[PDB]
Amino acid sequence: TMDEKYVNSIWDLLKNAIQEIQRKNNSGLSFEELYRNAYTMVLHKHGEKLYTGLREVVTEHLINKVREDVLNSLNNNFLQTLNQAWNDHQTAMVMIRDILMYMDRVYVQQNNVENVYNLGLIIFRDQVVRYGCIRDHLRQTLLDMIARERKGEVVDRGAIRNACQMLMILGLEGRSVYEEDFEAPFLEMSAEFFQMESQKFLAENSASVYIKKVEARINEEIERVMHCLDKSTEEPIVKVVERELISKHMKTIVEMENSGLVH
Amino acid sequence: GSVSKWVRLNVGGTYFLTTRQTLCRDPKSFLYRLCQADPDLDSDKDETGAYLIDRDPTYFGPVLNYLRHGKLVINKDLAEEGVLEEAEFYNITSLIKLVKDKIRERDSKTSQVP
Amino acid sequence: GSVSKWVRLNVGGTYFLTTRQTLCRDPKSFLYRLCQADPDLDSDKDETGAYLIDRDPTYFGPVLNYLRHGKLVINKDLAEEGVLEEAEFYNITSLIKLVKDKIRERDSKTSQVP
Amino acid sequence: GSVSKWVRLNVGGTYFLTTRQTLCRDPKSFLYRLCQADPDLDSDKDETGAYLIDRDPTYFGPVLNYLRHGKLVINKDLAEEGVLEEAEFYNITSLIKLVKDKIRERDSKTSQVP
Repeated sequence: TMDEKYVNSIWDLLKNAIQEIQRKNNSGLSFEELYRNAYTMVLHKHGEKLYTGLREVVTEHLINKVREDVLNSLNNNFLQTLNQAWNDHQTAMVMIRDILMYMDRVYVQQNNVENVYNLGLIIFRDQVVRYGCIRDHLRQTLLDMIARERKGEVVDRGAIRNACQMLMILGLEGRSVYEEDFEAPFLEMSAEFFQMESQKFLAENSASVYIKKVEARINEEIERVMHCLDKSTEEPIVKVVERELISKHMKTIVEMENSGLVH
Repeated sequence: GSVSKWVRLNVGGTYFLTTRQTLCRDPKSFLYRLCQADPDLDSDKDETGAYLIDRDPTYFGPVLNYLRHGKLVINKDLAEEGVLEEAEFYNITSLIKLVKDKIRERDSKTSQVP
Repeated sequence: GSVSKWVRLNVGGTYFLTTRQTLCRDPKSFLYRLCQADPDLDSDKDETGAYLIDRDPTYFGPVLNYLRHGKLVINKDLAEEGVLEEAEFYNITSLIKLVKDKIRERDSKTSQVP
Repeated sequence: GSVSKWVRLNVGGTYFLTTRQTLCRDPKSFLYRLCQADPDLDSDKDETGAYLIDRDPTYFGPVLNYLRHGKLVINKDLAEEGVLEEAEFYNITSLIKLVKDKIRERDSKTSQVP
């Protein structure tokens, strides 16, 4: 048996390439060269070495560069920045997937580690997205925009939606990452909003107008779910909507002042 | 359309001509990535426009024809063990499978006990 | 020039010059359609007018040779099945029968042990 | 360009195109010495800039294949002894380390009385 420093020489070029893609100047880099390089790495029984080196080389950029802008954008076009980061990160990681395809086949399926694109999004998930200050500031920022939208403010629904899609794909095959960070906080937040409004309009008009608003609100919120949130959120919000506006106020609606199902 | 449907693979110095849809039998294939107009291909090009590929030009025959008519064409002299490791590089997963059996198939008669 | 009785195919990169009557030996063959001067043809390499046919040149030999003298001439290094697939694409029925006999003879002998 | 990752070998009559990295697998290899940009070497066809290496092109395939994918692929016709000595020329100590075993394996299996 024997070992060579030669492994590093290709590794550096493979590493050197990955940075340049992330630098957004592909001119000069060639796919044909890189795939064979990656092929050589996995072929010489260095999959684990190649697999680790991947994890680092992407990770450093996200924490050293990507996170820094997101922190710098906390109070200047934040949503625009975080989306932009994940758009570019998507661009880079497909290349990473395309350059590592062989490793994506032999080592991944043999050793049961997560595949290249799973790692690409996961590190973007653990290290920038779900990072505390960004994570909470992200959640708060979106919730700030939605409520103001509920307050008649013209708002870039697409910006919110895009982030919602961003989170959805970040969850891999499950909704959880979307549920943990946005949905569950959203649903319960709306319950307080729904709860407050319900008693507000009960003191402003009778059953029929109260019903008219409730049905319109039911349609209104669902429409926002269609055009501003993920479409998978609909049923969750409806159960909350029904429980707060209707289920909590059943006996009242039957017996409104000089009105109600009795009248 | 500023684009063509026929590509020139300069594999191993040899010029193989083939049409885009021919290479897309396995989208997870190395070639399928070559088949696109992605932002990571322009470098690998010849003065003619042929894509410069750096693997064996002779064992490539079975690989490319399989992408044409989904069957292995092993010129009798070639060694089954040789295309396999050319198949592996191109990432034709299904093709990798049937050659391996062919390798196993050969031993049925060659590794036999009379 | 009024017309060229010589026509210059391109079969997977390798130019195969030939004459119409060679290509018109079988009424139902792929190559026969190329001979038509009707407007339905757009694979001319206009630098010379060579029609492009994206398939393996190596097995185009027996197809073109049979298309001139009606016997399955082979270079041994070429694959037995590969010529079956190759002609199958071009739709020379009489030939693909012959090869199917050639394979039958090849394996049948190969399939016997005293 | 000042450099090109593709090296063009004229190995005794048959051209071979391969990547610098593939030749540089182990620097002791005489092939590696060719790749360097140092001023010692000057033998190449002037028009095309391909290194003139005066050795059997046929047997070079197995040598280059090992330097491309780290295995011994030899077509059934090519003599194992031919690549062996061919390999000895390029000084890829690992390849020669392999060939003798297959050589020995080939002979031991054949002459083996039950």
